[PDB]
Amino acid sequence: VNSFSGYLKLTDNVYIKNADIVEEAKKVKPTVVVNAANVYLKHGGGVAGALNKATNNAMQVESDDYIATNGPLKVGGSCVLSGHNLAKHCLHVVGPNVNKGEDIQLLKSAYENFNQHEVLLAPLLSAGIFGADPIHSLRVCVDTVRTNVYLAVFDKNLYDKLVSSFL
Ligand SMILES: Fc1cccc(CSc2ncnc3[nH]cnc23)c1
Repeated sequence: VNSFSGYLKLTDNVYIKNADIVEEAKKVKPTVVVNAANVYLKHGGGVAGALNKATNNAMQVESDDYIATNGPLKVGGSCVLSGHNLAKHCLHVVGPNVNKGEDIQLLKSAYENFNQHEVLLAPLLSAGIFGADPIHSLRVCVDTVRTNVYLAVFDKNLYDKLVSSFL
């Protein structure tokens, strides 16, 4: 039993809700919140810009030190950093950005990072400003993640389409 509330159950392990991931994180304080990161951990917009803003830029400060030490992530890769005031940990996951020409096949590799964590609050990877089809992202999530994932979908219209079209 966990503290996530109001989710529709899609499969044994995947759940979905129309919610703002920032407000959802502030309420649940999950062990892991997933960020829709880029390889430079530059949290300018989309989910990343919103999560970072909610931390009063502390996420960005921590991220800049991480990059200065370790260099950029790989597309499809991840790193674990602090969750600041939102969660215990933030798993920064880089899905392919279609608006940069990146291989959509890397979306499965990106979701594989979720399997290192028993429970996560997450957005749909590569959706939104990353340019991929969210219906496809949900399919890859369900077919790749085996741990318990609670997906927050900000746009109510998109949420209804994802549910109604789910196989
Ligand atoms: F549109 C809104 C309305 C309320 C709050 C936010 C910030 S969080 C966010 N931003 C972008 N994509 C997302 N997918 C899941 N959560 C998010 C955005």
